Amino acid sequence: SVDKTNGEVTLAGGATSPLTGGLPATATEDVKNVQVANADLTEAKAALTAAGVTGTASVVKMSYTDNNGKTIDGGLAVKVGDDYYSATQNKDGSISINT
Amino acid sequence: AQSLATKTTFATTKEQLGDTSVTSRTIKIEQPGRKEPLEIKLDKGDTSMEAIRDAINDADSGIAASIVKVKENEFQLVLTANSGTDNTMKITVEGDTKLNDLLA
Amino acid sequence: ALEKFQTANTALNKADLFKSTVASSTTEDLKVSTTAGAAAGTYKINVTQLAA
Amino acid sequence: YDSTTNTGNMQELVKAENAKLNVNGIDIERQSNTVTDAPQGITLTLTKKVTD
Repeated sequence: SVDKTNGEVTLAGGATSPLTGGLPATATEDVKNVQVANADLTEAKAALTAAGVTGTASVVKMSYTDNNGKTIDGGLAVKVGDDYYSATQNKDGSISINT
Repeated sequence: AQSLATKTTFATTKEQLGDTSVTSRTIKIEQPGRKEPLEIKLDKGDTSMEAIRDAINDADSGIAASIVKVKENEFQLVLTANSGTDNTMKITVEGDTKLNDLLA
Repeated sequence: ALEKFQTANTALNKADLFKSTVASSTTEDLKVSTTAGAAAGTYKINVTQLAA
Repeated sequence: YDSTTNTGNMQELVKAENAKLNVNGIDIERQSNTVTDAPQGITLTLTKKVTD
């Protein structure tokens, strides 16, 4: 059981028992720190808030079309209303607004 | 040398010959003398006759494409063979059913 | 000397060269020519009138 | 003079007409005795009526 309030880790719910196997194949990668979801967009939210814009981040992948109908795609952008801030995703999946 | 031209005619490079919904259409080729079928994969900007011509020609696969101007403001598409019945071709679009209808 | 070399190399750099081609007519009444990208093969023509 | 009605004290000597032809069963019309699209890259100079 992870207490994110200060990063303190306790036995899961206090259940006094070791598990048979326990570790799933989806957990097989190690960690030293608590995690936060990339979809949480903490970086982008903080950046926009520090810029003074209501950056409760919602992200989309952009596409552009000309009169041809010919279409070409961009990266991820923060859909702040219709004010799309250019954004990027790192190798770890975290999102950061371009600066 | 065999060659084929489309029955329908169009006007502009803007012409969206394919279904915008389909992610990336694929074109398959076969010939009696051909070793393995050829494949052409596209982005969402390859709906045009010009795009088809560029793909086919730049593939450098021995099969070329060329556009013809039917009238003023009207075009058609043409294919190339390399002489001999061995190069006889079969073509199948494994993506947009509209292109399947056009080219089958 | 450098300018001469630039001239030659700049001329060579074009890719059209690698699509070069030559064509000939079966009849003298019609003249023909080719540009870059001309599709190789054979064609048949019919004539119904000259422009006026 | 008036093209639409052909009226006027002038006199029409040579009527205006467009070049007409066909390629491998593909009917084509062009506005002069030079064509540069049938097929693309190939160019023709026409001065007579010939078949096939």
